[PDB]
Amino acid sequence: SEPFEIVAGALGVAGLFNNCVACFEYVQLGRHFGRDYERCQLRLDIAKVRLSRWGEAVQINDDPRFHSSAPIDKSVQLAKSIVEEILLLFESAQKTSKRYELVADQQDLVVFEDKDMKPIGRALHRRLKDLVSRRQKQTSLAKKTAWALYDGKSLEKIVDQVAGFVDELEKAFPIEAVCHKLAENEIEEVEDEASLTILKDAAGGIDAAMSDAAAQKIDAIV
Amino acid sequence: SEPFEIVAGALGVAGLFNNCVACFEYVQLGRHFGRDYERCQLRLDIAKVRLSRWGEAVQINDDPRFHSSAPIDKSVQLAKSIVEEILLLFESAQKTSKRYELVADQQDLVVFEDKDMKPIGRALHRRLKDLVSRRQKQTSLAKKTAWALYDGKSLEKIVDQVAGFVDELEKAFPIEAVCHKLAENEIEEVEDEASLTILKDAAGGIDAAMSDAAAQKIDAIV
Ligand SMILES: [Cl-]
Ligand SMILES: [Cl-]
Ligand SMILES: [Cl-]
Ligand SMILES: [Cl-]
Repeated sequence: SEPFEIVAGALGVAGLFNNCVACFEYVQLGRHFGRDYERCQLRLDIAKVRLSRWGEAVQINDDPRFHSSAPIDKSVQLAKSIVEEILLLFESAQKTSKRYELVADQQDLVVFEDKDMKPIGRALHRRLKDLVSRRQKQTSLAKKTAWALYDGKSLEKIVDQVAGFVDELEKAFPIEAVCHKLAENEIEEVEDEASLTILKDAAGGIDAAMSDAAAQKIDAIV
Repeated sequence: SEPFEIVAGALGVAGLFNNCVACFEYVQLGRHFGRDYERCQLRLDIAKVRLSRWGEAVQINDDPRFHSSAPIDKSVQLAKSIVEEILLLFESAQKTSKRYELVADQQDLVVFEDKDMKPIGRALHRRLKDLVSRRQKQTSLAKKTAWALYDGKSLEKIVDQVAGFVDELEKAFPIEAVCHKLAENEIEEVEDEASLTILKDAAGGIDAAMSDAAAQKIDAIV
């Protein structure tokens, strides 16, 4: 119910955006994900990075238009609506999850911890988390509470909708080139093909810029 | 907008539900729908009927569990969550519609009126509206404001999710037999094959009870 409270407040785009990004931190994945755990965790991580990349490109913390409750500029009004919609998406996912916990038995309520990931997925996950931590202006934000995604549909919906919403966000601002360069910089630290191939597969359908940067880099060996 | 403010209140399942049903009333469809206008309108109508049928079956206005702000029975808690989620869905739809109006040309913003409907579609639409109007508790609710669906995906989202949520609603309550008898009563005034054919097509995928009730009628005269 926290995302709902945030949307009910008087934040500008920047405050709403920073709450969107922080929403990703304490989502857990149910044991149901099985062997798809790593890719699904990374698709969540990628959706987050995508959001962080836009904020960076648009200089969210330095553009005064993003700091008012009532923006005038159409692009910024669009951005505000989109970022509110992302929060509503997390709110609704938390509701679905709550309905599941109400009816399920203890066996179906087991979740993965970060240590459960394969070593390569684990390492990409750390790299993707740290990358947005650098970008994210430091937390005034109150801590959020942990909750779990228990089925694939729920995760797909977040990851797919966030990605579409960032597409809309990028469309509204003159940041086409900046975002592609940023995607290139994000990936300069991963050298081995194994990690690049896992990244490109998880980025499929949700981050064309990361997918292109990874596909181009795998040729710097093959 | 309004749906968010409704969810932010202190209503019980009954108040929230009645607001869900009232949300359908002032949805407009943009001229984009073309030949598909009639069917898409009826699919919205059917999702509304679907919702009203559950309320009638469960005696939404008479069962006092549906009046508490903090219900105790798990099934009623489930119902409250779903009904809140339907309101959130309408609120996102309105946000998407506002983003469209902010950027669209004047010609892109023309909407159908009910009188633009072809005769058999028109008649079926009056019928479905009349049916839920007499089911619905006399409105003390404040009047909501008109807004438009400008593309098919926005409409499909509402129709598919509401149908899916009424499924979850029906599972939470011992009302299997009741909803079937109710679906039969809805269709026994419409007699012509041409109307039942168009009705059944529109009900496909979203209301199986109505689909069968229309199927037994067309088979009775063929
Ligand atoms: Cl702010
Ligand atoms: Cl502004
Ligand atoms: Cl879930
Ligand atoms: Cl109530």
